[PDB]
Amino acid sequence: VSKIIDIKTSIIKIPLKRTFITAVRSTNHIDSLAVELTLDNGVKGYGVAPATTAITGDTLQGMQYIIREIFAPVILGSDLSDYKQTLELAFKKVMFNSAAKMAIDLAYHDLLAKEQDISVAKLLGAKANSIVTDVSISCGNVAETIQNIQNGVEANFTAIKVKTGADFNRDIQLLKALDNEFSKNIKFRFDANQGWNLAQTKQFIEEINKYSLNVEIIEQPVKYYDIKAMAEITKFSNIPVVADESVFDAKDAERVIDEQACNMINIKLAKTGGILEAQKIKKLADSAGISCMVGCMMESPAGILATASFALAEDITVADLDPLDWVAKDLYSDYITFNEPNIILKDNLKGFGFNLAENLYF
Amino acid sequence: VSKIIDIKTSIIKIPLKRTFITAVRSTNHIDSLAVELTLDNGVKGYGVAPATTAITGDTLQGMQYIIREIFAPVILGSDLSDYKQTLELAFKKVMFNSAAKMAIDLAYHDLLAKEQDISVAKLLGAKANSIVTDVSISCGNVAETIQNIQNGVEANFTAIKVKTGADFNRDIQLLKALDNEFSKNIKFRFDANQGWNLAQTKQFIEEINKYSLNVEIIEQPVKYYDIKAMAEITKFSNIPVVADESVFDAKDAERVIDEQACNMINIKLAKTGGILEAQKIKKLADSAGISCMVGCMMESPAGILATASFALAEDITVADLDPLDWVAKDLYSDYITFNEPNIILKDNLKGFGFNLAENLYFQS
Ligand SMILES: [Mg+2]
Repeated sequence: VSKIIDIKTSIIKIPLKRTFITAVRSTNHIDSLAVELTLDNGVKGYGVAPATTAITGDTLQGMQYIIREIFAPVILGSDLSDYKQTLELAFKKVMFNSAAKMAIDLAYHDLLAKEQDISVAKLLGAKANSIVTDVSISCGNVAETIQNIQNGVEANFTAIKVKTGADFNRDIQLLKALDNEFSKNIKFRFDANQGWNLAQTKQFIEEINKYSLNVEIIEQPVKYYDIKAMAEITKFSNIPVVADESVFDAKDAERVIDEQACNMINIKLAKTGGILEAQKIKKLADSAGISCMVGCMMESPAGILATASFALAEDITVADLDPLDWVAKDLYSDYITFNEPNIILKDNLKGFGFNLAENLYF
Repeated sequence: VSKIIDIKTSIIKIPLKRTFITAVRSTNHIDSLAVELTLDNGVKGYGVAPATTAITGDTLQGMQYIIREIFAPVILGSDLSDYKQTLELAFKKVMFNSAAKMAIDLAYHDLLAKEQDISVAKLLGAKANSIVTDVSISCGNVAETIQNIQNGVEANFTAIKVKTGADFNRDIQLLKALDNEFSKNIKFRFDANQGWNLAQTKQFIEEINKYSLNVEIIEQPVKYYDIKAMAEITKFSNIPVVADESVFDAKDAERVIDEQACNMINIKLAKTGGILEAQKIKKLADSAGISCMVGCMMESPAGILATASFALAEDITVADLDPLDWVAKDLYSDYITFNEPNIILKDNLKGFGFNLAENLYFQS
């Protein structure tokens, strides 16, 4: 019986090819915390999670403390086979900090897979190796946005995630410009990230229907907590409505299902606190006839790999996984081939297929 | 026109006189972060918040980074009178971490009051200087529990918060012992810290009604997110039901009001992220005809003083403010007179009156 006898953490910063700007921040790098779990048979397993403070409230410094001083005492000396119980015991000691939980859950899955000499994708039941991602377009003036999208199409992406919600007038005018520069072979996914009110959302949808556009989803149009507005928009809309920030965990999923507040849930491991909780959401959604997609934070290729592994195992084909496009290929080329827009897992990896050698050891 | 020109912090660790055990956890100490804001006229203002990771998710290390690296750039160089906009812009950059926000909000209030040469309680509009607190009692076996309550009664406490929810069979058996040992001049408040399920909560309330006990409240019997069960319990119970972990902020308050999920809200500054958000909750609760009490984490006397100042200004008279009873008197005696069970603000203090720089070394 294998027991976890050591836990290490390491901060990893990855430079971005271009400046990444959000509603609250501008940055040139990804902040991640990595965790290493060591079994008493020598096998090591790894998980890596982002510190996206504005979204999940995680900080590198908080995650490090939580894992070292709170999770570690519960985990150390425990049997690997008891992982579900161990994780439940550990996570109940910490409210929020879902990214810290993600790191730990991933490292456990890496161990489980390595103990069976298979990939995590295989452990989770995946057979297919490949998933299509959209390309993500930051907010901007109409002109530069049209150009960004054109660059995306020229790069072979046919699904375009267009961020909205910063400037409603801009969002409205964009639709005319889209209808004029693009055909139905381009699929649009809008994410307002909470930036619209109820009336604005309805209007934006109405505006869409005035044109000829292929629009797959409207994502998180209103505040994460306004579930009534989400339900009303879902009912009103002829386009699938996606809950993202409205759903972190399984109990959030239960609420949006009960209140009929979306057609589809955007699962992100950094919100769920890893694979176990993400599986619970997918199960609830399946039973409710609610679809799931996967998404991510601006995060390391390791996080992308874990997310793709989960999605392949769960028959989730809709993915917003673009951060691979923001970093140097040699970071992920050992486990992933990105032939846009296809994210393809490499053959025969044990566990996830990445190691921390450069960061931990060299 | 005063500008904030520096922001510094210090960790505070306080030992407890006895072990604090709830359904959620057990501890012998308080970890807090203090923050100091310095105005360009040399006036300094202070806030202190607990790191209760199992409840708010805050950690000293996370709070430290958020305050110094995230909030600070927004705050530094800004005019004190711009505090509302500045806090709104800063807090938008951080999901959760409500205790970090509490520390900053309190420091701002300390400055606002000091600049007017008054106390924070005066600034907020308080008339009264005194509020009565219960004393709270750790989970434990019946005999130990009875002894702890007896200690509290001998200390002049007549309102007794009994922690439950760790062991349901123990909780049921305890009711018999309370009925045997105490009169109706002792008022009980039960707090399960989410530890019971729906069936158990109904059974406990039924059990209470088999005895002769003065029972004032049943607090957070079930999981913070099971609002349906909270509503069912609220509708079932003849005893007021208090939402604690179910309500952090104003939008949480809106939900439990809308769903009739409690009769009373337990406001804590460590959940609200400070006084500004707590004021918003009180206002919503008043409009809904819902009562409020104030509460705290097991936290430093500075947070108690801040919370008492708020309660006094808001006409909130029900309080679970006991941490003063768990720590050395000399930690608070500069700013508070605790004549048990009365928390009394001292006269003529400017701002809160914490006096933190005397005992702590602040660093940017
Ligand atoms: Mg989104």
